[PDB]
Amino acid sequence: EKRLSAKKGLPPGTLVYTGKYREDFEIEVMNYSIEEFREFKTTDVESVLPFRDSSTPTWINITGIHRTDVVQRVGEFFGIHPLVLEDILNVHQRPKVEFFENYVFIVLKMFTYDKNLHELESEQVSLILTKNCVLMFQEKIGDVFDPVRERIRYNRGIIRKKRADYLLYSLIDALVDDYFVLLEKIDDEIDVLEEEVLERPEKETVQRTHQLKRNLVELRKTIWPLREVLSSLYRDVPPLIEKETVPYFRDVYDHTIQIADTVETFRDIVSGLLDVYLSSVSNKTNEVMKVLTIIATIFMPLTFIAGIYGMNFEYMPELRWKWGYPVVLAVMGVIAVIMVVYFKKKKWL
Amino acid sequence: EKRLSAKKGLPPGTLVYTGKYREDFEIEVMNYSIEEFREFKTTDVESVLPFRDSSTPTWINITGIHRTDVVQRVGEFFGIHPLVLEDILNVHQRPKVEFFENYVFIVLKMFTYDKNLHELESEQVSLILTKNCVLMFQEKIGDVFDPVRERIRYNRGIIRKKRADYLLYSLIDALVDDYFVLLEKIDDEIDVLEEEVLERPEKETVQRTHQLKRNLVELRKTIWPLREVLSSLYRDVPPLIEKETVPYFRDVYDHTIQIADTVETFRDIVSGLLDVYLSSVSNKTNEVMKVLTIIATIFMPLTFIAGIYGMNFEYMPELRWKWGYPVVLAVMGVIAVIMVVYFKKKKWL
Amino acid sequence: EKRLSAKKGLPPGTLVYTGKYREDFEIEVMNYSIEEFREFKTTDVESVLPFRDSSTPTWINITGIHRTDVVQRVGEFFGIHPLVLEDILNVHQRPKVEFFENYVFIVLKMFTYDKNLHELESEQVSLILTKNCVLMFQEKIGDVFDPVRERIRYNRGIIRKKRADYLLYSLIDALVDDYFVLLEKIDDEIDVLEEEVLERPEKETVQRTHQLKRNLVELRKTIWPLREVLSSLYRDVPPLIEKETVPYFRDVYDHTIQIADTVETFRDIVSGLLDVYLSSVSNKTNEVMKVLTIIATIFMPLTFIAGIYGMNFEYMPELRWKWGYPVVLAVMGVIAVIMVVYFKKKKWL
Amino acid sequence: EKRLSAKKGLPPGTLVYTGKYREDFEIEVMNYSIEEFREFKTTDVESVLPFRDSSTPTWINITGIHRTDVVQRVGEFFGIHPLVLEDILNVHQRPKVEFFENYVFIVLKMFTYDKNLHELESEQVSLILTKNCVLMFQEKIGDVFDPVRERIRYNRGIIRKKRADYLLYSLIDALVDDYFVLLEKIDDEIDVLEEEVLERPEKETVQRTHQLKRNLVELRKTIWPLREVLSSLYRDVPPLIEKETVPYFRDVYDHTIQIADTVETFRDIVSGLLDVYLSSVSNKTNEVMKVLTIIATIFMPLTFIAGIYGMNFEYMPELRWKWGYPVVLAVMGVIAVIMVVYFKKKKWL
Amino acid sequence: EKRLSAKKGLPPGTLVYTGKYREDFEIEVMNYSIEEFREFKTTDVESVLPFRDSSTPTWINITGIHRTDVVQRVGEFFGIHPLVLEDILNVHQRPKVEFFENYVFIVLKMFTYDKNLHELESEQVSLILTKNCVLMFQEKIGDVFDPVRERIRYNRGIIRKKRADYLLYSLIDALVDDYFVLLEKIDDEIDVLEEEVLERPEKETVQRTHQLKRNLVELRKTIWPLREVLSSLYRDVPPLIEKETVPYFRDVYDHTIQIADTVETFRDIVSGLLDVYLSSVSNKTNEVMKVLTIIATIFMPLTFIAGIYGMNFEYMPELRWKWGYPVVLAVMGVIAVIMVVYFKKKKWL
Ligand SMILES: [Mg+2]
Ligand SMILES: [Mg+2]
Ligand SMILES: [Mg+2]
Ligand SMILES: [Mg+2]
Ligand SMILES: [Mg+2]
Ligand SMILES: [Mg+2]
Ligand SMILES: [Mg+2]
Ligand SMILES: [Mg+2]
Ligand SMILES: [Mg+2]
Ligand SMILES: [Mg+2]
Ligand SMILES: [Mg+2]
Ligand SMILES: [Mg+2]
Ligand SMILES: [Mg+2]
Repeated sequence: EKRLSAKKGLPPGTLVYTGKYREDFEIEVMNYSIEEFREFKTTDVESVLPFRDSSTPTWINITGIHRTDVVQRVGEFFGIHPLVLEDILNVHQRPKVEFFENYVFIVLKMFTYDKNLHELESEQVSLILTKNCVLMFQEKIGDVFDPVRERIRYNRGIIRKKRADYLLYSLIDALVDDYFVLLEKIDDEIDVLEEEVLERPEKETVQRTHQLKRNLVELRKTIWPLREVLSSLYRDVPPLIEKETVPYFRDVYDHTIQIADTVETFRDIVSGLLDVYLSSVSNKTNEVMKVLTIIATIFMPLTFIAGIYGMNFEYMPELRWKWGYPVVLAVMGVIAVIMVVYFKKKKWL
Repeated sequence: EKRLSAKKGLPPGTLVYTGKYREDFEIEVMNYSIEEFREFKTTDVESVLPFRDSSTPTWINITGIHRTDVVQRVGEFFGIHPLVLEDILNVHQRPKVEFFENYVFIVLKMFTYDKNLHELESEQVSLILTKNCVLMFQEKIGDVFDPVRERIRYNRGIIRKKRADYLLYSLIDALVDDYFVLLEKIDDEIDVLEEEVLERPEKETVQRTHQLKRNLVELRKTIWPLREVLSSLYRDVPPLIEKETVPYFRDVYDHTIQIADTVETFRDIVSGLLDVYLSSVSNKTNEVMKVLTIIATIFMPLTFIAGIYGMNFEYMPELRWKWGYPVVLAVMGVIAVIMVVYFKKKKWL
Repeated sequence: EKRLSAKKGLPPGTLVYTGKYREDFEIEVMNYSIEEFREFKTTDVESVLPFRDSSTPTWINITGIHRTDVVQRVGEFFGIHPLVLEDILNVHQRPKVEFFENYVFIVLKMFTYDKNLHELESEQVSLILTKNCVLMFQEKIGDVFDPVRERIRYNRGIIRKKRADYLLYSLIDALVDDYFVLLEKIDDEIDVLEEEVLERPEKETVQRTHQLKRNLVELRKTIWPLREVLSSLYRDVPPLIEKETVPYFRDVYDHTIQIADTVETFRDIVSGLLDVYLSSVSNKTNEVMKVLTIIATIFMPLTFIAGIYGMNFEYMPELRWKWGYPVVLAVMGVIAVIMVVYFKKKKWL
Repeated sequence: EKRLSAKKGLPPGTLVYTGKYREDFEIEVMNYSIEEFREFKTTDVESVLPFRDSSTPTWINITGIHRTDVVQRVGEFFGIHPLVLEDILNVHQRPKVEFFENYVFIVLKMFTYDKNLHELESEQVSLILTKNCVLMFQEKIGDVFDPVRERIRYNRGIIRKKRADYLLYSLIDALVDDYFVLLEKIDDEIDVLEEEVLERPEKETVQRTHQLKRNLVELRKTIWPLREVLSSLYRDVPPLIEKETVPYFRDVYDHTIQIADTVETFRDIVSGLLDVYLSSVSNKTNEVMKVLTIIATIFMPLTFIAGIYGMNFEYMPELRWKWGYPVVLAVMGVIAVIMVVYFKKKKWL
Repeated sequence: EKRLSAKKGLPPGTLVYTGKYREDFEIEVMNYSIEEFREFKTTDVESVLPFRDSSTPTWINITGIHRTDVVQRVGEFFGIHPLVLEDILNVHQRPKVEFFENYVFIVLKMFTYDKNLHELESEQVSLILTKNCVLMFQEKIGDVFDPVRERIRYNRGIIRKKRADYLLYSLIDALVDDYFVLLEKIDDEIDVLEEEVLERPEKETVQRTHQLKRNLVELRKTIWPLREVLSSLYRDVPPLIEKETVPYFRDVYDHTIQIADTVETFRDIVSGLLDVYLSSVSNKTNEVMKVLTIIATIFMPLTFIAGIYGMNFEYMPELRWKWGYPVVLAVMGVIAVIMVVYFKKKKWL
């Protein structure tokens, strides 16, 4: 509900945060070299500026992108094009890669699937690589870049050795890796839903299926173009070093394909999943139909026979018929049996 | 209904307005430069002519395109090809871009979705960029170019600084932006329809679904080729300046993709939406089936038992059977219970 | 039925008319220049021959192509390849364009949809452009080229000025224009069928849908490759003048795309149209189910109660129970009400 | 059933016939020139060898390809690659074209649809064109190359004039032509099945549909890649003469497209054909539902009324009510009528 | 269940076995030349090292890839890139081909379908070709490379003559051949399932269909990209000899296409297979509906007639009507007959 993407009647240079989360704000900077390590959390937009010309690869984090003054001030000092800055403040946008002679701009989307409930939230994560610096813009607190920090903080891996271009890889690779966790959560919900559809189905089950299907399509709407997002990098990378950045992006490019294939795999399953429900229900009804019919067929005629001898008349042959009462109960028994014999037959005649 | 696109048995140079709205007519001209601003509304076709050679970027609006004399007179003075003029008067046509050495011709479509009713009207908007002049042809009064006027009128943005080629961007960008508003209106109708399908469904609901689906397909029929319309510009723009016009068209080209993706996203949802209805109805019927059966199964046999003792005979063992009347009422109670015990079982047997 | 396309066990040079209409035969020739106009109807195959070297653009019509002797004699004198002549006499063939150094061969298909009945007939129209001459081969009398004749006969348009290559455009454009008329006829049938499916559905409705769907697919089978047919011309035209023929073919090429899009638009509608019928029927059945159940549930138990006091016994407490007859009628009233109160509930439980 | 394609755990040079027909064996050779004609049937593999260097175009037929000794001996003397020979003995393989400097290898599939039964048999036909010689390998006796023989035997057509490369055309064209006969047989079965689905449907009808659909898909599995098979030839033909072989292959290449389009046309029809059956059945059930309900609604209440006066009591107001017996029969008549008046209403309420 | 692919928060150089089988470990080496043959089974990682520079083509087998120490030690000595080694230990990955100047890395997947149960296990098989050496990494004991060993062990075929590059072919060809065996197993299950759906359907049948469909999609998820896997080799092979390796890969490349076509063929069948079940069930219900209705229609009115004469009144015309009891039994007979005459009619009215 709500969250309407409009920004209508506005010039392209307009800077407006269209997101849900304008609650909190934070800036974090992690500068590093093979020798040293440093990091701090400030709300000052001025302190992060002189790091632009820093030779050492610097990782800049900006949370609470709702602050337009910060975005503009940062973009102006880095010479970032207004439209690029505008795309950042627009939380409703398809992930992409826009190459520039000065920098590289990339839009990405984080995801979080709720437990004991069916909902998929999405926080847009934009990043910019220029010189030795890498920006990162988010909405709320929390990310998947925590182990990236640790590997830098604890000097764990080659991430300390190589530059910010390889850091860019690590940041992307960390996010792409998170999608696998998301898929497994969704894959569980499918298996749970599959069971509910196959056996013991009930009300609201159809609703859950529609929820899953709709959420699954929206998921592909993000992941599917994300393939081209990484496909663009793998075959271009003009400022990035070919000797290092290229073969690593390849593995990430391999991941997003497997992820996209995994998503499309689910859509095919969920699509035919609803028909499975419909097939089961009709089968249940068909079973119930058999039950109702074999009853009404072995009583209604026998009920009618009782109604015959139930109706009073001036002339009744039963008084002249010895042992009529038992044989009437007996002849109905034969009728009851032969119908059952007539039943257990070959249906679909 | 009606609005049949025929114009059969006519030479290609024929100028005929095939639209619904021939009611009113208006011409508006907005000339501007970084120094000054001017605009007026006249019905004279002669007054707008000398603006052709105006160095300042001039925005020409022509409403009520039903007037063929105006279209021809304008096209002749601008040296516009007859077929191009013919395409304008044809309101039933797929949006496109036809490049020429003198000018650039673009067909576009406005939309308006009705509230408390399901209908999608479409007004074709054609425009031509030549020299420093930009034409715009419409059917009826009203447009999405009002903020474009204001930004020029109030000197708000870079639109005053740059030329008509950037104005072309602003005009297109203003229209493309309107589609987002249209989608949100439709997205609401889906959510409303989804609820009606999922819970408390009734008559005419299916009709609304068919209305939405049909209107949604027609929507894609316009938006889908509009992608190529802007894709053509982004990779060509021969007369337009590359230093400015190109990177701005890119953002618009990014918008139409997201819009087209948003539309196709809906089609997948609406497609399986009808099966959700069918799945629910069969489930309801299956529920009703269970109700009817468990009733007829616990009465018809007991009804038959009553018919037995209801039928009169010469020999009745009930008179020789002490307390037969209560035990008959009692033995039927056991039958009633064990069936319910037989019920609440595992269905789909 | 019938109309089997076989011609099996035959050499490629075989000339056999495989069409339904061998009834009548006619040859018409319309030669013209910017100065003069001439036309006549003869059955002589010799009189049309010397027009081959005529400098003036000549339009040759040959109706009743069943005459193999005429086709061969014409093809031989024009140096037309046997296979091309063979393709002409084959009425069952997909429309195409085969370029040659001497001429250009094009297969096209006319259509006529019947009113008050569902059927689509198709007459193959082949044409050949060589030098200043343009051939046209048909099956039966009647065509859409009547206004083409009039525009030439009355000197109406530029068709008199330009050559046979532009006449080729006019001939094609006249035929492509006819498809719009066909679509509108079909579009009406859809709207009529949609109404019948949405409201007041009955028997044979499904048959009409299957008829429409099947006829619609066959329609696309012709129109869809016809796109490439005109796409081939627009990007090649080796003998045709680029200064004139090319930009006009473009408009026709734009038409066939809109037509093909219009057809595919219908297929998507007709596809889900059948499910709408199925959805409505099940809803009707579900409604009928509710009616039947709420009846059997408020009578069968009350019927059983009557059967209790209907059954005769030696001991009846009713004689010792004052006002039993009214209170039995009263207690059943409560049962009848509470079930209705139990009804009007939330279904799909 | 059976016919399992395995040949597992075998080197690529293994020569094993995997077909069903190893019953009979035959070799036929038809050598010809514009002057003379000769043919004979021998079982000798040695007699066919010296024809390799024959200047005259020679047509070699080998039936009963189960004989591995013949295949190897022929392949060795012609210098044919082992894998090519292996592909021949493999009857389960997708049709293709493998170009070589010495020869051209083509896999093709014959078909035969049974009457009064639903089954599609397929015999793989492989052929090799080298020098002036053309090989042809089959499984069983019988083919579509009989008129090809006759046209050569009777010197009927240009097939006698041109070389084996044109003979290759004739052989292929003869086979491609056979598919049209196959389609017409299948097209009849569809029309017959359509009628059975539309009107008077019964048991086993669904089975026939599943048989047709499955057989239709397998048909496309052969014809669809056969398009590329001929598409490969039309755009390559390195050893074949361009002045003759190319334009003739074009017509065949046009045929296979029309055939493939005809097949895909059927799949779309057969797909929605099953839903037509389902739509009809539900409509029948809905009709039966109406019948059952309008009965139970006009009797069960009236039956209950009879049960009221059927139940015996100490106090009966009927004895004090004059003409009660007729008016009870009368008041039930009103109830019976008003329900029918209540019926014939607007359903789907 | 389980087998979650995560490895989150880890540097790219991390070596972790993500497979199910860490149970057993084995290394086997088969070195060979046209003169000699040798093989042995050791657990020593050092003994396999000096074979790297061996001129003779050497086949190295490593089972139980869970041992990370072996993988790293082998990769380091061969100069294998860490990411390549990482991909090996990742059992959840899409098959691919990554070319390098030193070697060629290929991921492949073995399969085993269970009998009397529906499940598809998959063991990833990775291999590396460098110099004259070919590595092969597996999870558990058992493979399809047994006949490959035998053909080498018994000097059976050309596999002994040619080098490891041709051995690479044999290894791949042996695996690709196994898929045919897998398909035949699945094809049987389809035919068995088809029968169960067409005739004598029951509970759990739908579940089996959903199992087959889901397993079939996952099967394509592996085989479909495997086409491009071999398509990459066939058109590149930089270190492999063109004179031998290329034409053999072609046959394998032809196999994987036929396999992929065979899989997609099944998906189309299985898709419409569920609707066949739904169509049959509704037909059964429709049959049961007819049975129930024709009963309730020929008794309920006759039951009501009995209730009339069953109801007691002060005035009964039956005593004044001679032979009323028989004629009541007679008039009901007429009603019973005419309804049956009314039945056996044209349904779907
Ligand atoms: Mg904007
Ligand atoms: Mg990897
Ligand atoms: Mg026109
Ligand atoms: Mg933007
Ligand atoms: Mg022919
Ligand atoms: Mg036009
Ligand atoms: Mg082999
Ligand atoms: Mg032909
Ligand atoms: Mg990693
Ligand atoms: Mg092979
Ligand atoms: Mg369906
Ligand atoms: Mg009674
Ligand atoms: Mg009684």
